[PDB]
Amino acid sequence: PIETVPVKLKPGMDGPKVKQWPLTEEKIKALVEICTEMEKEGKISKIGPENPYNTPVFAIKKKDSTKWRKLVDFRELNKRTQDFWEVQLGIPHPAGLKKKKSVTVLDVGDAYFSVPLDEDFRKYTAFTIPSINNETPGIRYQYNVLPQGWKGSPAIFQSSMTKILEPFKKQNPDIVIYQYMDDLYVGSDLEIGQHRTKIEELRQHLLRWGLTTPDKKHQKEPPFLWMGYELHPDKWTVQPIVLPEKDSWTVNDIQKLVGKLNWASQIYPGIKVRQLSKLLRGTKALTEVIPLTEEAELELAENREILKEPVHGVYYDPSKDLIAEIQKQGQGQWTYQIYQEPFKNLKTGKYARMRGAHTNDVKQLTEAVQKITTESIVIWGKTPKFKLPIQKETWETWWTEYWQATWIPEWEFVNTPPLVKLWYQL
Amino acid sequence: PISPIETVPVKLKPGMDGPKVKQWPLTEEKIKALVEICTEMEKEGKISKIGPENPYNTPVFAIKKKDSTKWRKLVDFRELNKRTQDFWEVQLGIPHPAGLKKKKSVTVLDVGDAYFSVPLDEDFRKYTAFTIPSINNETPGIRYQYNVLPQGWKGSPAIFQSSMTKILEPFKKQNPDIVIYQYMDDLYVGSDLEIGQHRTKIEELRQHLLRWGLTTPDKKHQKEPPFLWMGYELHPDKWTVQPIVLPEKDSWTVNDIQKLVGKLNWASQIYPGIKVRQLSKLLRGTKALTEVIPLTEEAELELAENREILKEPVHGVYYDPSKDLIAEIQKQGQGQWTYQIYQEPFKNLKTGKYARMRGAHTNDVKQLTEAVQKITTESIVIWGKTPKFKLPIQKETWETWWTEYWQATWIPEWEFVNTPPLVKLWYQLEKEPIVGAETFYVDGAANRETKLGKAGYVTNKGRQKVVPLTNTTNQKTELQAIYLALQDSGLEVNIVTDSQYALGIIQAQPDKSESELVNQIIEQLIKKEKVYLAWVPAHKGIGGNEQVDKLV
Ligand SMILES: Cc1cc(C)cc(Oc2c(CSCc3ccco3)c(C)[nH]c(=O)c2I)c1
Ligand SMILES: OC[C@H]1O[C@@](CO)(O[C@H]2O[C@H](CO)[C@@H](O)[C@H](O)[C@H]2O)[C@@H](O)[C@@H]1O
Ligand SMILES: OC[C@H]1O[C@@](CO)(O[C@H]2O[C@H](CO)[C@@H](O)[C@H](O)[C@H]2O)[C@@H](O)[C@@H]1O
Ligand SMILES: [Mn+2]
Repeated sequence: PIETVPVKLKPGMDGPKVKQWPLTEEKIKALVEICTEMEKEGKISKIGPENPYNTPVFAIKKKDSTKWRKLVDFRELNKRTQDFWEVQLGIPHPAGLKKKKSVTVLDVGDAYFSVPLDEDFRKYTAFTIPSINNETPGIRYQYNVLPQGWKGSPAIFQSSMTKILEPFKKQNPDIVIYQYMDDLYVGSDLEIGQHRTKIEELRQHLLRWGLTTPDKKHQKEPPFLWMGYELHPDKWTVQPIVLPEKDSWTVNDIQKLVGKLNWASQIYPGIKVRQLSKLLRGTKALTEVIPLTEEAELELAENREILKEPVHGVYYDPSKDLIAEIQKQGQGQWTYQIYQEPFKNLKTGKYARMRGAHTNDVKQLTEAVQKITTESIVIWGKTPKFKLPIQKETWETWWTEYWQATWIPEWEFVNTPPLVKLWYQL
Repeated sequence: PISPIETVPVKLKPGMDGPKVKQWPLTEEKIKALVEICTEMEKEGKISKIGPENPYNTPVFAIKKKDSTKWRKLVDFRELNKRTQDFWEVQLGIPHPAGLKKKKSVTVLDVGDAYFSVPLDEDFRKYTAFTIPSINNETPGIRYQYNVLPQGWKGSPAIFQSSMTKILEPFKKQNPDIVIYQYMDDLYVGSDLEIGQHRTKIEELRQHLLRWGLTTPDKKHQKEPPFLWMGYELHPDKWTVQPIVLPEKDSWTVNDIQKLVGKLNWASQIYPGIKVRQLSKLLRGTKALTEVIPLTEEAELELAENREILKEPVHGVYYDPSKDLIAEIQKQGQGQWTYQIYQEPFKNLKTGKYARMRGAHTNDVKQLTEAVQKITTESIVIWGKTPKFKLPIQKETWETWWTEYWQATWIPEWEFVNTPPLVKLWYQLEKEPIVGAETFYVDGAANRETKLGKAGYVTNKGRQKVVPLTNTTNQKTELQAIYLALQDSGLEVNIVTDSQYALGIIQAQPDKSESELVNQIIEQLIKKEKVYLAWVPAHKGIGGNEQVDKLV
């Protein structure tokens, strides 16, 4: 018996017909291998010309076992198969998760491969391994089982997940377990050693009683976040707006300051530039040094005060989507703001790695995006839409060179205005 | 033509039904031509007389072939095509010559009756019914239905292709050596075997195709190198574009032009230096295919250069996977770049151009980086890898421009080619205010209805100035006030504006613009020794700024 769950597309919607991006011979050879095996294993099947649908496929590395892995871009299919499964009242995203000392992320995507996919729905999961220089028509396939990356996979497996995790949760009542797509987020306030030990009990539990398989990302090699994918949200900073501390102020310094403070006024109501502007009265050389008045600091220092405590009257609305803007700050540094309505930041932040050996803007941006998305998932339960400060073509050419996640957010390309100044640091 | 290949299942779109288009009777001879054609087809299995039951109908017609003893049946499935399900779209792209690899011998095989050789899904036949009218308004007329892929149906191209692929699958596996390209009803077979052994395999392939209902050419090939293929001419060791011919006209129409550019862009693949900026600039204004267009001085000066280049023939070479890919780019003139990709000195795989500004204002570095991107994408498509770049820019130049640039860019490994004109930054703005430099507070304003304006400045040294402007905009006066300050200052100047717009343009350090005013500002910036540009919130009591705001 093949107990497949009936699935359908959103009303009045047709399957996705997205074009395959041209791929390097290297990535093509990898895909051919991976698919030849999945086929032999019954996970996918070759299809004929009567199937007109298509979803983009990519080849990435989960950071180097020198293994390759297929990454299907089901962003389009997800939007037509599901913002309606039972997408709003099962187990939504838990709130204590972002307060835990440790949250470990484990990939349970391999479970799905056991469950057969609904017959009438398969057609919609078709993809194409491209050919070089159009020499031959691409190799076409469709799925016979729940695919990793499709948003219906976790939903259909849900019942089975909650069933396997039951015993484990029944004995560890102080461990929050939140699932998002192909991943499980396990958080606790234990000590690193206990926390890690406890994750290991979970792995082995899935393995033996799931006969499900979570990969063993053994612990750290380089100094920071390596075992499963070990986060520590209770230690997540906020990058507040900072106003320079001054020795000697020049007309030009105060002008810049007044501009930044003025801009800030659209967020912090208490900010005032009255006693600060008075020092500019007259048309002076930008160099001219000027002593801060007595009422100045009584205003300036008062501003630094307001600009410390993130604003309020900002609540997360689940019907609206999150938007993340990132700005290149130079020196391997990057700032970002997650929001839903302009000038209502739910969060602000920074990301930086400049002088290991190997890094470039695209790689940096690529990691920043995955970092923001993960924090985003942990804090709100969804991935945001990114406004990337890079050129469409460039991003499309290289993002898969450093992508490691199993999910892919929405993104658009923008041209940052000189407000990087109003967000930069030190 | 009797293929035993399993059929591909077909369906009409959801809810729709077969087509019921009435046949409007015709000529005495035309009906007779059909009956004779269809009787011969019936004998061959291609079609079958259907019962009085119910097949729908599609209009039939018959034409004089471009030879007069034989006529041609012709079905207009337009209606069936509309009710038929979508299929996986057949290869819209085409293999590019510079991507093919060197082959000792290449044979071209034409499949005959391609479509009529592949069976049609049994259940779908009924919708292909048609009827040849009667003696003349008397007898009912004969009803026929297709049993094979009809010459004008929607699913024929894709189903044929897929069937061909399946038929070739076993052969290509018993000959990992032979390479076969499928394109429509043609098959290009190549190999690095001895002419006698090659001719051997070809005959094999042929017999294989034949045992699957596919007939190939008799002299084993009506293949005579060089092959004229899709606007290309392929020789055993080189390739070129087919004879390019530019028409000389007195009155050019929108249509005349578009056709010119199109041909020019096609020459661009292998003829270095082709340009089409001006001829194109002069094009899409509006879309009259027939609205005569007056040839611009530049457009004719450009067309002239193109003619000269096309005078001497050029050729491209084939790909050698062993050797690697190299791309070289050289600046031309005014947002125009040309490039060539090669493996060996003096042997081009292909060439190309990049003339896209991506904005009102830009600079060489940013355009150079984009050209690199277009080439990279093309290289991946044609060869499956990225080439090593040789660019007219030194590491310092590019290094500087991006550490400062607010956007994220990237370039595969590259090498500096010292062969002017070299790409460079013509001016850099100070990152801090100058000390013994007069500070200019500038402002511009315009009437949104009268479109009259003002531009001026007030400096710390006590100088003031205002200049009247006509038919202008708020944003335009803002740039003009800056231009004004630059004109009245020394080799070093501090400028303060309240215009984010003018800030954004200049802070982007452009060396060329579609704006006349911006190019003048740029000329001034180059003259200057040190320029520091600053911004302040308008109408906020900033001394300097308030005084000048009231002035203008
Ligand atoms: C009409 C045509 C189109 C294409 C896309 C390839 C082809 O034959 C080829 C050719 C070129 S065809 C001309 C030729 C090759 C040798 C002698 O004459 C090359 C270089 N390499 C190959 O692998 C094959 I197959 C023939
Ligand atoms: O990368 C941009 C490019 O990707 C496509 C698919 O080829 O669309 C994807 O990315 C969009 C922006 O994030 C999504 O809206 C869409 O869901 C996803 O398929 C192109 O449409 C787009 O130009
Ligand atoms: O290594 C390439 C080197 O050779 C030159 C001539 O000295 O270029 C030749 O070959 C190119 C393509 O193979 C042609 O586009 C070029 O016109 C031809 O002179 C140098 O230009 C180049 O540095
Ligand atoms: Mn102004």
